[PDB]
Amino acid sequence: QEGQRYQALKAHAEEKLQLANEEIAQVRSKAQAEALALQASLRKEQMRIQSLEKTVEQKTKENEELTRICDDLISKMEKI
Amino acid sequence: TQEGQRYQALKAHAEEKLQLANEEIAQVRSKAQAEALALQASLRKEQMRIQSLEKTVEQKTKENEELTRICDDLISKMEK
Repeated sequence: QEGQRYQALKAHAEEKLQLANEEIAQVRSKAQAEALALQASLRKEQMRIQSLEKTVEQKTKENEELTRICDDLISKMEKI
Repeated sequence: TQEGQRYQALKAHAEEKLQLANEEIAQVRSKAQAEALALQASLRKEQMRIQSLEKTVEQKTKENEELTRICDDLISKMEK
């Protein structure tokens, strides 16, 4: 019959489709996972960036303050 | 035959469904890898700027170290 051909093929077509849907789920999942991982690593790096920038601002402040204090000391020693 | 028309329409439905599934898979992998490599580019950028900032931090740490040192010297001379 044509019934025969069509069914015998129907089994296999069905298998291929279910396989395809499993892989759809796989790839959706994996994609979200990578998105999360990468966004996290990223904003953590940005966090270290702003941290280091502030450590720099503060190092700078520390050296104008050191200069202020020792130059004040020196100025006062000169008026003795 | 018309039974052939029916089986043609049926099979067309099965393989169009399959086509759409594989298209979904393709789309997801495409989008995912695209965004992934953009984000990894960004990560790269940030890690190298981090390295630079670390350099500046060490540099200023040393400078302040020196200023502090010689100030402490002047002081210690003026103590006794």
